[PDB]
Amino acid sequence: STAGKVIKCKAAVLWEEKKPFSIEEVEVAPPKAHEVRIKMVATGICRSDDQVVSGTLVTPLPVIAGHEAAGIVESIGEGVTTVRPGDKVIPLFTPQCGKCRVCKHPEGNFCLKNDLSMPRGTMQDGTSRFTCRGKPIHHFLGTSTFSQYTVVDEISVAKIDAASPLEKVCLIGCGFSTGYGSAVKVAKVTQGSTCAVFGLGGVGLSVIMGCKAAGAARIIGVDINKDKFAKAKEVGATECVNPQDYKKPIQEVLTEMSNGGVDFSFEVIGRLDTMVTALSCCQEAYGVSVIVGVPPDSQNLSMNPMLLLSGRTWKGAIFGGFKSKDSVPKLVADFMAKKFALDPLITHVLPFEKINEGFDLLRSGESIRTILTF
Amino acid sequence: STAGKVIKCKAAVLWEEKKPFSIEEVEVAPPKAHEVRIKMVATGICRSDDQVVSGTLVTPLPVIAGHEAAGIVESIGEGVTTVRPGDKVIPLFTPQCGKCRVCKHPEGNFCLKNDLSMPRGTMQDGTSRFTCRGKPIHHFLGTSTFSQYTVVDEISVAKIDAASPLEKVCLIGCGFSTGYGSAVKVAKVTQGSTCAVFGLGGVGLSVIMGCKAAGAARIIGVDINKDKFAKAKEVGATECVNPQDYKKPIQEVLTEMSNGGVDFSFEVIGRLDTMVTALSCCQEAYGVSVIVGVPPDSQNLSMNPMLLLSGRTWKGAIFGGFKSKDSVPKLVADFMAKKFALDPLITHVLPFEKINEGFDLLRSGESIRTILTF
Ligand SMILES: NC(=O)c1ccc[n+]([C@@H]2O[C@H](COP(=O)([O-])OP(=O)([O-])OC[C@H]3O[C@@H](n4cnc5c(N)[nH+]cnc54)[C@H](O)[C@@H]3O)[C@@H](O)[C@H]2O)c1
Ligand SMILES: NC(=O)c1ccc[n+]([C@@H]2O[C@H](COP(=O)([O-])OP(=O)([O-])OC[C@H]3O[C@@H](n4cnc5c(N)[nH+]cnc54)[C@H](O)[C@@H]3O)[C@@H](O)[C@H]2O)c1
Ligand SMILES: [Zn+2]
Ligand SMILES: [Zn+2]
Ligand SMILES: [Zn+2]
Ligand SMILES: [Zn+2]
Repeated sequence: STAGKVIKCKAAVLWEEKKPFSIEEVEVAPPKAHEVRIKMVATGICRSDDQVVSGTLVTPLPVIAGHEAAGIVESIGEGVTTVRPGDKVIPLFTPQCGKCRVCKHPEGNFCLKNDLSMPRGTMQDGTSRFTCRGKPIHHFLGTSTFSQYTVVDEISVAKIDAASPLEKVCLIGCGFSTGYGSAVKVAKVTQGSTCAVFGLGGVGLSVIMGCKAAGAARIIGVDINKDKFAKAKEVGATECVNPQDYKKPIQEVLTEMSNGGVDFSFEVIGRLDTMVTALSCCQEAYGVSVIVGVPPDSQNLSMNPMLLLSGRTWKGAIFGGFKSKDSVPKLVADFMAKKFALDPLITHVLPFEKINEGFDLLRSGESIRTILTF
Repeated sequence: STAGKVIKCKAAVLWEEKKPFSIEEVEVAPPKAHEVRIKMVATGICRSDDQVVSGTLVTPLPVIAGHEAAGIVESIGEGVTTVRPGDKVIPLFTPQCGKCRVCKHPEGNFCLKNDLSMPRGTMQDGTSRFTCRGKPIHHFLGTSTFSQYTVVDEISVAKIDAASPLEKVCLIGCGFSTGYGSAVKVAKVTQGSTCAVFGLGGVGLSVIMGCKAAGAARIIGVDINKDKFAKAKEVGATECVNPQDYKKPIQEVLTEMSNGGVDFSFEVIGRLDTMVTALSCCQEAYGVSVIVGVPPDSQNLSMNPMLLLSGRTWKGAIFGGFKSKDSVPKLVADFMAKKFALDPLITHVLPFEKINEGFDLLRSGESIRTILTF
C-alpha cells in the first residue's frame, strides 16, 4: 500500500559537476499513465555515469544518475500492459517505443524517444518524479537507477525472468549488452578474423566476449593500464598491447601485427584520438571500425577522409545496436541458459551507501564493474 | 609491324600543375614481361584527371594522365596470358593482382598493387615506358590513357567483348562503374529507400542510375549548378535541390524533406564540407553515407563523432567497390545486353587533339563526360 502515494527513500543526488554524490532522502512521486515505479535491487557503475560527474557527458543537473540496473516493480500507472507489480525488470536507457521510424527499421535501435541526443533529464512528459530538499531533481536517460525507487516510462522498462539473479543481470542494462552487441550485431565479427579492442573496461571486456563468441582467431586488447591485461586474456584476448611501451603510434604497431591491418576494431574508451587510431588500424580496403566510447561533449575530431575512400567502414552504436525491450529479456534468458558469463565483469560489490567508494574504485583503475546493492 | 619496337606517337603531357595539356610526340617503349601495349580508341575526361592539373590529387609530374578509356591490344610482353593482340580492352586504374589479401577478400577491391595510395607514377617494376624531348614522363594510376599508345601491367587490363562500342564502354573504366557500384555494391541501396546524391556530374548521375536500379523510392540530387538538374531527373532523380536557394544548411533541409534523414547519402564532389553534410543528412540511427569524391591532398575534415555513435555508417570506396578485372568484362556484357545506359553520361565527343577544350567544358559546368576519340 505505497501504491498511489509519494515514497520517501534514499538516492545518490549529484548537485554539482566534479563533486561526490550526496546520499540523502528524496521524494518519489507515484507513476502517472504509462509509467512504472521500481524498487531497485542492484545497479552497476558504468564509466558513462562518471562522465556525467566529469561534465564530458552533459545532462541537466542536479540529477539522479545511474542507468545499468535491475529491480522489482512496486506499482504501475494507468494503461501499463507490459509489466505488473512484483515483476523483475531492467530499466532501458535506450527506450523502445515500437512506433517511430527507428523502432520499425530492421537495424535501428536508437529510438527517437531517447533522452541521450538532446538531454532534458525528464520523463517522456517533460516533468520530474523526484524532489530533494523541496527542489526538483532531473532524471538521467529516463532511468535514474542511483535511487532506492525510480519511475520510468513503460517504453523504458523490460520484464525479465522471475528467477533472474538481479545482482548479476543488471549488467545486461548497459555494459555487457553494449560490448557484446557491438561485436556480434554492429561489427558482425566473422569466424577467423583479427579484432583490436581499445579499452579493457567492463564494456571492452564484453566486446572481447562477443568477438570470441563470433569465432575471431586473434583479439588484440589495447590499454594504457597493463593491470587490465590478465582479465582481458581470461575472456578471450589472444594478446594485449600498451601504447606507452612503443616508440611508434599504436595504429602502425597494430597494422604490422595484423600483416596490413585488422578486420574489426572497436573504440571502447571515449577519446577522440583513439577513435581515429582505431579507424586507422583496420585494413584500408575492407576493415570495419566501431565507436562504442562516448566522446567528450561538443568536441570535433580531425581525420583524413582518404581512410574511408580506400574502403574502410566507420560506424558507431548505442547499447550494442540492440532493440532494447525486445533484446533484454532474451539476453537474460540466454544468461540463465549459460550462453555467456557476467561474473568476469564483476570485480567489486558494495552497498548502495558506498557509491562514492565505488566511483573511487573506477577512477583509480582498480575495478571493472562494481555492483551496488540496495 | 610495331611489335618489339619503340612507338613514336602523340600524347597529352602535363609538364606542371595549372597548365594546359601539351599535345606532342612521345616515345612509347615496347612491353616488358607481363606488360601490354594498347592502341587507345576513346578516353573520357574524369574530374579526377582535372584534380591532377589543380594539384589537389598529387601524383608525380610530368605525367601522362587519363584513366577512363578503351582501346585495342597492339602487343604483349612475355608471360601475358589474359589478353592477345587485337583484343578490345579497358585499362584498370585499380589493378586486380588476384594474390594479395585484398584481392582474396570477398568484399575487398583496393588491390595492394594500386598506385593511388602512395603514387609513384611508374609501371609495377618502378620504371616508365614514356619519354618526351629526352625526359622520362610518369604514368598515372598504371593507365595513362591520354596517349595514342600506352603500356600497362597485365593486372591493370581487362579483355572485353570484341563487338563492344569503345566510344561508349570507356566509361566502364571509371565514372559509370564507380557511381553505379557505389549505389548497388557499397551502399547496397534498398527498395523503397530515400537517397541523397551530392554532385550531379558523370559519377553522381551513375550513382542515381544505381539507386534507381536498386528500387529507391526517392532520389534527391544536390548540386550548386541547377543546369545539372534536368539530366539528373532523366536518369532517376525524383527531386533536385541547390543549397544556394536555402537560408538553412542543406543537411537540415534534407533531414526535413526525408522526415528525419535519408536512408543513403553519397558525396560525389570531393569537398571536405559536403562529406560532413552528406554524413549528417543520413538518418542518425540507421543511415549510411558513402564518400565517392576524391578529397583535396593532405587536408583533414572536422566532425562530431556523435554523428556515428547514434548508429550511422560512414564508408568510402574506389571504383564502386568492384574487383576491377572480374567486374569490367561483366559490366560491358551487361551494357551489350541493355541492362544500363551510358549515352546519358556523354554530352560531348571530341577528337583527342581537343583535350584542353574538353577540360574547359568540364571546368565551366557545361559537360558531363566528354569522350576523346583517337
Ligand atoms: N555506446 C554505448 O552505448 C555505451 C555504453 C556503455 C559505455 N559507453 C562508453 O564506453 C566507454 C567505456 O566504458 P567502460 O568500459 O565502463 O569504461 P572503463 O572501465 O573506464 O574502461 C575504459 C578503459 O580505457 C582505458 N583507457 C583510457 N585511456 C586510454 C588510452 N588513451 N588508450 C588506451 N586505453 C585507454 C582505461 O585504462 C580503461 O581500462 C566509456 O566512454 C563509456 O562512456 C558507451
Ligand atoms: N572514388 C572513385 O573511384 C572516384 C572515381 C571517379 C571519380 N571520383 C571523384 O568523384 C568526384 C566527381 O567526379 P565527376 O562526376 O567526374 O565530377 P564533376 O563532373 O565535376 O561533378 C561534380 C559535381 O559537383 C558539383 N559541385 C561542386 N561543388 C559543389 C558543392 N559545393 N555543392 C554541391 N555540388 C557541388 C558540381 O557542380 C558538379 O556537377 C571527383 O572528386 C572525382 O575525383 C572518384
Ligand atoms: Zn553505460
Ligand atoms: Zn521508437
Ligand atoms: Zn575517374
Ligand atoms: Zn591484389
